[PDB]
Amino acid sequence: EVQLVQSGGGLVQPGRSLRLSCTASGFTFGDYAMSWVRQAPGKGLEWVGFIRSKAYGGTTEYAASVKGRFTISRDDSKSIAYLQMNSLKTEDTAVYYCTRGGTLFDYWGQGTLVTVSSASTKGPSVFPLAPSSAALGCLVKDYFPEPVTVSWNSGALTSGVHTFPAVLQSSGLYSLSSVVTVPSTYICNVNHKPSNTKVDKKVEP
Amino acid sequence: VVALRSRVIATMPGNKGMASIAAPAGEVRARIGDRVEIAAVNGPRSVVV
Amino acid sequence: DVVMTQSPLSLPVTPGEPASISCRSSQSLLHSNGYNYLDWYLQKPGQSPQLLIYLGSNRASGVPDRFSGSGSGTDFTLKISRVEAEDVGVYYCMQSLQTPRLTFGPGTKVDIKRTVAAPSVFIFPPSDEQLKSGTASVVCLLNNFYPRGAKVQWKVQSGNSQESVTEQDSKDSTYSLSSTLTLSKADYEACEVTHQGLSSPVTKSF
Amino acid sequence: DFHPLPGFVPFFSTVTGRWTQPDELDAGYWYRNLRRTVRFADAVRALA
Repeated sequence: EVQLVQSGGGLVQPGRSLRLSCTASGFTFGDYAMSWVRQAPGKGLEWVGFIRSKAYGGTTEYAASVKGRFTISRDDSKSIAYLQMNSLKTEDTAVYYCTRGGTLFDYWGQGTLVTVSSASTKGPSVFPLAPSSAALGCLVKDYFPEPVTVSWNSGALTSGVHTFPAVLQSSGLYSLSSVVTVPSTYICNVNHKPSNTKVDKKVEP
Repeated sequence: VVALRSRVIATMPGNKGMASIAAPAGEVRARIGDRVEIAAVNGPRSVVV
Repeated sequence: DVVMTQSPLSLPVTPGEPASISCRSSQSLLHSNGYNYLDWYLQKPGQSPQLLIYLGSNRASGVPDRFSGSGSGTDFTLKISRVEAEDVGVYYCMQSLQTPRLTFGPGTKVDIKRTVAAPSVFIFPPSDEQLKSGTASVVCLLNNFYPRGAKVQWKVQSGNSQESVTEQDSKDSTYSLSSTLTLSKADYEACEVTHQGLSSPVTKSF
Repeated sequence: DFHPLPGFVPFFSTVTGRWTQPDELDAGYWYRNLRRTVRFADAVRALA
């Protein structure tokens, strides 16, 4: 069978280089033309560019937004595709896809988080949510990176629970709000794995 | 709940072991309390006390 | 010029019913070879997408034959015989006639069909300890509304609110919205939805 | 606490006569489990 598994995720700030490799196995690599797509978080995807097969030879197309920045190379003996980041900026914060064809993206890898953020790993500012008189919640402000899971009653309450997605503010930090909707003084906990900042909160109106 | 159960069995187990006596079910059901209460009545052949 | 390709967006599908998605093309995608040049893709929420139909009608392998499609020279129709619980995601009507391949289309986020619910507008003033921490975030929480066709207004105007919608759950088949109004210190001294669930605007402030 | 919690598969509490009560949530649950006889004869008759 076939697998275009990727590798090279990481956390970077704009202005440097990153590595993306696509492992090819189960087929002749020189027959298909490698392409690369980028998926912005929460919205639609966008073709980064592609390289043509060696037997064809051809050239390399990239998107109009990545001219002079990204290059793609290919090889048969080692059968690993290359997408190169150079001079990264904010819009590159997205999960990239390795696609198996110039015009027919007939196969798709799992995707690697290529994050170009202006923040570094820090601890979160958990803020509660006072009900009017209802639903009770607790904001998770200023955390980086995403790695966060939020449970209610320390993983005891599961009905009506939310983890709001990552929120993109201009500072490079993220925001999450977990809420439960049930009339009644609850426990919500946020665990940031990279920072080991274990926050427990008590909320009252 | 776990603390309660552990405390109940730890603070005072007593000296009551398990034994079987040959008594009829309804006959042995009359033994209530007084540290002689049945633990599991099982017909008229033999009953857990 | 660039082919204008806009499939009809927002096609909810409930398990066990026949649906059908169309698509648009500015000029004909039917080439001289007698074959159409549009591809059909479904985007997994959470992992990688897969191929549904190429040539406009020719189905790909691996996927079940339920994904049927056809079309005219311009009009196209990925005509899906039925949907199930796993048949939820974002359909992309990507035409393949003039590379470069940058635009896949806005994409058709599709979901489980259900009757229109009542959007639960929950106004939430920010915590006071946040106000002494240097920030302020009032959230007009919206829960259990469907479909997603509402935006939270901010009066007394808007512009500092962000958009943080999730995907669909299983047993409830509803949605919730998060309007986070990032605020500053001195300007702390009302939120609205225009969802189909109701008609008149419902006003509640902090 | 006075807030909702979820559950799991229902068991059959057999202390009172046979296995008829799903579970006793009273404060004397441990008391009746340790003092009140299971009355297993009826319980095992209904089991069989």
